[PDB]
Amino acid sequence: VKVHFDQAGKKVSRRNARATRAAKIAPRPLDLLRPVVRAPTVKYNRKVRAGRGFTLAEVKAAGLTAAYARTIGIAVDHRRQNRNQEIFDANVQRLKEYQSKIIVFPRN
Amino acid sequence: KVPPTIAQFQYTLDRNTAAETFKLFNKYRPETAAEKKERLTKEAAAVAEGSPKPYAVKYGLNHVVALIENKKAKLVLIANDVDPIELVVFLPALCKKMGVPYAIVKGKARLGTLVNQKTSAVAALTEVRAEDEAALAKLVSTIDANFADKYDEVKKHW
Amino acid sequence: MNKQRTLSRGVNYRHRHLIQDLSGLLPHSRKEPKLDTLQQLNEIAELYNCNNVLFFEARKHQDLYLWLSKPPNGPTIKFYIQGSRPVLSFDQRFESSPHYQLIKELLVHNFGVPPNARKSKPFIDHVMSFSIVDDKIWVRTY
Amino acid sequence: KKGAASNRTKFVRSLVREIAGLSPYERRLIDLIRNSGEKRARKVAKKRLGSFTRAKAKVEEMNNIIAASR
Amino acid sequence: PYEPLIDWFTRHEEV
Amino acid sequence: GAYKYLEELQRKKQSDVLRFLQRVRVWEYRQKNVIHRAARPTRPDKARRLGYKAKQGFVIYRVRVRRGRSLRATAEERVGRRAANLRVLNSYWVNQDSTYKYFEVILVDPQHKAIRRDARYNWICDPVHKHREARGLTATGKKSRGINKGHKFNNTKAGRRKTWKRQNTLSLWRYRK
RNA sequence: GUUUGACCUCAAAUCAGGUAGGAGUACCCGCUGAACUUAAGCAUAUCAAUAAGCGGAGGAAAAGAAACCAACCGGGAUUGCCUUAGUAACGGCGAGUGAAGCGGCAAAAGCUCAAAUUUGAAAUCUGGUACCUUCGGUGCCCGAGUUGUAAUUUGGAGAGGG
RNA sequence: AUGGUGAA
Repeated sequence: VKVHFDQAGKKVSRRNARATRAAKIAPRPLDLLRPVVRAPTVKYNRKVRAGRGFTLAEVKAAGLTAAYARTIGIAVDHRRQNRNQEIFDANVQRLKEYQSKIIVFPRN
Repeated sequence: KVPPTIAQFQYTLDRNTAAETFKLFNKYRPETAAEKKERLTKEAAAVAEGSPKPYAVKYGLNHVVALIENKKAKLVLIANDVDPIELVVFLPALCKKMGVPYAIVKGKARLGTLVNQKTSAVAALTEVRAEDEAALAKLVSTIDANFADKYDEVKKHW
Repeated sequence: MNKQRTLSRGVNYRHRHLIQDLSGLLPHSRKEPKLDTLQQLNEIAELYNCNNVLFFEARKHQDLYLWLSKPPNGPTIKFYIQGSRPVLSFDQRFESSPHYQLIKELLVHNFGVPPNARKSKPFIDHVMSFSIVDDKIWVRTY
Repeated sequence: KKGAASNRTKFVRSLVREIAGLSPYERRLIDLIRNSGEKRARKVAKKRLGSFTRAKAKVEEMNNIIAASR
Repeated sequence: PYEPLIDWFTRHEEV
Repeated sequence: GAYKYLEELQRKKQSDVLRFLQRVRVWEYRQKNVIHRAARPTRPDKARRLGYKAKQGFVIYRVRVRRGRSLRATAEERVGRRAANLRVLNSYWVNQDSTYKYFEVILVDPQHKAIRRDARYNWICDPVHKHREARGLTATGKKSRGINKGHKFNNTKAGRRKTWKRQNTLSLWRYRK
């Protein structure tokens, strides 16, 4: 039988690891931007949730190369295609706001 | 007995024609490692203190096959004792379809001696100087009658 | 005198045993490997001089459809149905409208083994209770 | 994407067809085609192959080879 | 079983 | 490249041309020992696409097993047992016999400096890959284990033995539901 | 030419440069693998795809970037938990057996080959020797390699040119 | 039942 006695210990360890990761990842928020997307189903069609990463079309619309986008923490999807125009527009607006919000140190 | 595609070998360039081909090929020995190294060192020394493409035979199997199907190669040599026979079964038919003349020569070891390599299994020439262009053309013309016309029934002899 | 000939991926023991002895009960129908989709199946009869052909379809991972139609220009219908000479029963409902009258006429040479076929036996051994009772097309045989 | 013809590959396959001759089962199939009809040839191929579409494609290939032979 | 090969394809030289 | 021609020829394994080669090679193997080191692969095109490099350290071995567990996995295990220091990467069928079957397995020497200093293949030197054939991690082994994407392998997609404990184990949280 | 040389195959060396046996074994990756025991019964159902038996690794292992899941206005690596759900589904439909998408959370790095001729220069690498600033740096030699070492590249394409 | 021991 398995008992999750380590629940509190596991949570503490996860928090400690997350805090430690900030030591090497202090300048950036330790996470990649997740696009807003619609879950595939009939029941949950009305609901909207985050996705893995922006499509190639969205990245191109945002005005930056896919390779550069990854280095700035922008997630890119290998096979995610864009079908809904409204979702693409929302993702483009989010990317534009993000880019306007970034401060990037020079390659000293 | 062997299939019709096999036994297409064992019919190869004769001693006289093979000797002539080797003599012509011996005039285009590619620069060896030592020769290239010494030439490059001399060039660097001249540069520190302050010519057209080098014609040579083509022998790499991949390079030779790439030259074939493009009509660039003017002559091709095929080794008959290739252990993986599958590597060479299609070369004669492919050359015939492309119309590129070829001559089979006995001995992969003998073939490799002309390129300073133990074995190459293939050899071909594309570029040729004017002094040797006529000789190459004459050899190609002679090879036609020597081989293609003498073995028009090669499909037989299972 | 009377002569006639006739003909999805992945099935476990139950589906394999479902259509198990239909070939032995309908010798005029051959047993051949499955072929997924449909029009080309109509031309298979040419290779066997057959005048009737049956083709299968699979849908929803749970339903199996048995199509019946004459190859050249025959009508087609389907339903989700769950060596001795047979004898076929009938029902009065099969002669009320064309939708069943035509099926009844087709069955006579689409299901009944010809009396003079290659494997047609002389003697009968079982009876079929073919009927459309309760609007269904599933019947029990003994 | 789709399997483009890739003319180079088509030529290579055509050359390999002549280089490899015909398999003994292929030899039997062509012999029956020339003497027993495509109707029986297709059935023989299906018995010696899987789906009927593959047998039909093989029979068409044999017919094309025979036509090109003369 | 034992018949000569055919040059149906190699007959025509590539252009 | 000529490798396309070799692949096309290998497609027509049933061609009468290849039958003579098959007979000659199977006879030679029958005259030869059951297991021996091959000077060079008989199917370089097949070996190259499987990740074979002509550089030093890529040893090729020939293994013969009785016809009638997967034969390829058994042959890989046998060659690994014999060639303990070598690491089994992949194998390909080259010939068959009425009673015997022949598979060619390509091996890489982890201790060879040519592989240790090569980033493209130094990963094999990791201790986790020791006796990779014994764990069924090869192409034949992975297929034999039913490890593939999709719900068609839900019984063994992530490992039947591993998933059995997960699905047949009682889990109780601190705050019982 | 009755000699001689190129190779290819395999041996010989208490020759140099190298690795494996075993132990441990809770967990991991595979093979073989039963019975007491149960519904009223043992071939499916169930102890059990278990213990024992055999082979190989690490501090975690396997798996991991789809020939995936779905049918919606679509999601877009693998893995663990809750839920989906004791549901779909299986079983003298009973006794009993027993899944998965979607949703939420933990963490999200994706990559490298075969398949196109460098051909206007095997330019690649191991080993030996001689030096240094020694988990390595360089002159020279041999060997490996042309049956392929060197520019990108795994479809989000890519390459030759302007 | 599985794994083992030695012997008129």
